Amino acid sequence: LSRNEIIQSYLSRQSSLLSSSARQPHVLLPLPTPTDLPGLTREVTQDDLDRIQAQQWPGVNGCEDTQGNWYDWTQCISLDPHGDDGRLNILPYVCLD
Amino acid sequence: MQYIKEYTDENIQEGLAPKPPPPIKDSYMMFGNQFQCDDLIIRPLESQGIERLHPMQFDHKKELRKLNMSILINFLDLLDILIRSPGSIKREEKLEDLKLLFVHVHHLINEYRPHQARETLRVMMEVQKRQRLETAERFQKHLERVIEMIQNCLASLPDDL
Amino acid sequence: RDALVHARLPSFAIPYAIDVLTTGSYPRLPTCIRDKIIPPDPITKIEKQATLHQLNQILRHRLVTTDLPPQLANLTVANGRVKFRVEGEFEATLTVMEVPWRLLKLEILVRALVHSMQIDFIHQLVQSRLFADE
Amino acid sequence: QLQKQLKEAEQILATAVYQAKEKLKSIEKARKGAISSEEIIKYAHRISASNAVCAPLTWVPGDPRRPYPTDLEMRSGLLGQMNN
Amino acid sequence: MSGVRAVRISIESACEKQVQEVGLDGTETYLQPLSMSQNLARLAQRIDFSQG
Amino acid sequence: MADRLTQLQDAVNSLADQFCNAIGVLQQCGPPASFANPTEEYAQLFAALIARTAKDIDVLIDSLPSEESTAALQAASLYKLEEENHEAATCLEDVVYRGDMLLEKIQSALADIAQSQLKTR
Amino acid sequence: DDAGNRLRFQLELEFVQCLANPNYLNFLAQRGYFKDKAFVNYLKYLLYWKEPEYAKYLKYPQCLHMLELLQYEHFRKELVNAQCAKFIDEQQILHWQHYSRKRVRLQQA
Repeated sequence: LSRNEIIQSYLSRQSSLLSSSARQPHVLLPLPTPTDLPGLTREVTQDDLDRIQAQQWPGVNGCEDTQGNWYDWTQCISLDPHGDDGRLNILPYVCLD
Repeated sequence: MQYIKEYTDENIQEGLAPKPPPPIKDSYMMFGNQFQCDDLIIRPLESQGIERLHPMQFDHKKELRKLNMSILINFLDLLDILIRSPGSIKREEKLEDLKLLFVHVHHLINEYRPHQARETLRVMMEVQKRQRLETAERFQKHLERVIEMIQNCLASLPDDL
Repeated sequence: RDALVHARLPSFAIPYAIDVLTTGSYPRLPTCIRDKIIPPDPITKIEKQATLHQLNQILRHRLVTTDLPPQLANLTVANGRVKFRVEGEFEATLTVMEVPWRLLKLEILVRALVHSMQIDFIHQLVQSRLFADE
Repeated sequence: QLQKQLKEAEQILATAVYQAKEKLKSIEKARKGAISSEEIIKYAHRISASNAVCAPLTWVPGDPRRPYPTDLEMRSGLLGQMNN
Repeated sequence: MSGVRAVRISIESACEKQVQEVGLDGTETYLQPLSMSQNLARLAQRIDFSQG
Repeated sequence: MADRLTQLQDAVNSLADQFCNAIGVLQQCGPPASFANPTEEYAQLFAALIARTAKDIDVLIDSLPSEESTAALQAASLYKLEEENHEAATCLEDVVYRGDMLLEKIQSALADIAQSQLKTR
Repeated sequence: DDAGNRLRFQLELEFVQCLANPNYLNFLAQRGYFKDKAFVNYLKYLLYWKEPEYAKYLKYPQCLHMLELLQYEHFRKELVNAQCAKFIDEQQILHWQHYSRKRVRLQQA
């Protein structure tokens, strides 16, 4: 934060893009009531999986959005969840790296 | 790529002269320089002992992002204050307190939370096998093609005239 | 800016447990170096017996796929080879290396005692006839 | 005609059975083979000192991450000086 | 977590992706198909008891 | 990555330093006055990347995993899933074995027929 | 018996895991480090020492690969080039985590 240049700015931008990452509608997935800890104190069953995979619930699979934005547990759909105009093949909802 | 004299002396033998086989360590041991520490701490406490970046809203990640934004705003305010009133000498002391927050930052944003979700994905792993079983179901459908071969048997009856 | 990443805590080292903990080799790695350095291993396992059974089945199929065995009215099903016939004159031999096969090498088995040991010219002509594949 | 039909059917069934056997061998290698939790925990506890088995941020295939702990600690360390 | 759980998961590894070209940011390619019929044919082509 | 180990403080400090450098290049040193394309492109790229990264981080934090997937719960779920996958694999293997036995019987009958046809000629 | 659990185990789990992998083994095998017959026999008789519990501070990894190179004469005579061995080790060590790098690269563009 003391000495900054064009190379330093490029390195900071690359580090930020590596660490943190026309409609671009962000699906504001709200805390689902069907969980396991402070949810319904129940184990993982077919009901919770079907509610998180078909309905808009970010329990296990993920809360699907409009415009065919199917966000399942391992669905790498080409959506536009980012803040840019690139609707490329985004990673899965889990994105386990 | 080296010559370990102890292991070579303990391994070079023909018959029962050699020592026991090299097994794995499931408990505390004194294997050379490595301490062989078992049960490494991974899950730390949030509100018990240090400051908690996760509110009671059950959203730890969103609360942590809000806390990071607030920390950035407070850093900007402290920089503006130092530019306006530079007589503060205890501000750096707060950085030491950040060390405590650094403990929480030890699980801040990068590469530790998804593993927990991977637990659920573990079940999905077997589901992936079920997907393969789905392809294996096609093999069962291949049995239906055997009936087609049975039709060839009928074709063996019609070709005889 | 620095101590958050340089002096942080790494992951559980899942990569080594996923790559090397399976077997003491380089499965999750490039096998090109070991192939260019070390040659293949002996494939004469029970897999070789399975391949021999598959070759025998392919030969049983080619027996009906090829011409009739009326040549000399004598033949046999050689396991992994081509046994021509019997009775010395049309003596069988070893002819080995879908995809129909062809006789590679022959052997004549019918005076002095030491008759002959070189089939060189005859073997070359047999190979030429096999490569003709008419 | 019956022999050709049976041969084609047997070839199809053999291809199906070969695919099934390959899938079964893959499933067996996936199920019977697993990683030890204690071993990974010990590797993480003993690897968090140097860059030996730790995954960096810009760690792609062929990146600066290597299997050795350090250059002086392995080539010129106890293996090169004490153990030669 | 801990890189492994105390359960029997089913995850098959694709070790066919032998690194042969130095690509950008890794991204290996699995090329070996491992066809059982093709593998048997290749094995019998060279290892079929040629001597006896 | 939807994980949380060591990126928050680093990303925040990097964004603060980038904003400070942008403000400096905009107000202190530059072709504003005297009392180019590369710097402007770098500043625009940095601002766009910071905005997109903040939006994506907020979205991933809202969509991150909840307190679910506990120890015993995940253990029991993985055990049940492994049992189900093993049962499915056993059924598929039995079906494949039946099919392979049928194919082997057909091949044996065909080989016997071919041997009889060759012996009859 | 008694001394084996404190001498062999102390020199086995920390022997064949991490340190002297093929990154710098091309220059260590051509000059001569374990090319001897007795050392090769000892390494072959002690090939079960590559446990993952101590996969960070070892003596010399890849015991089976070293045995195969010594059997096929691929360590002391062949593969003595440093560039090929270094590239192989670099593509072998950071390969199990290249999935995260590929995912980040795909999410970037």
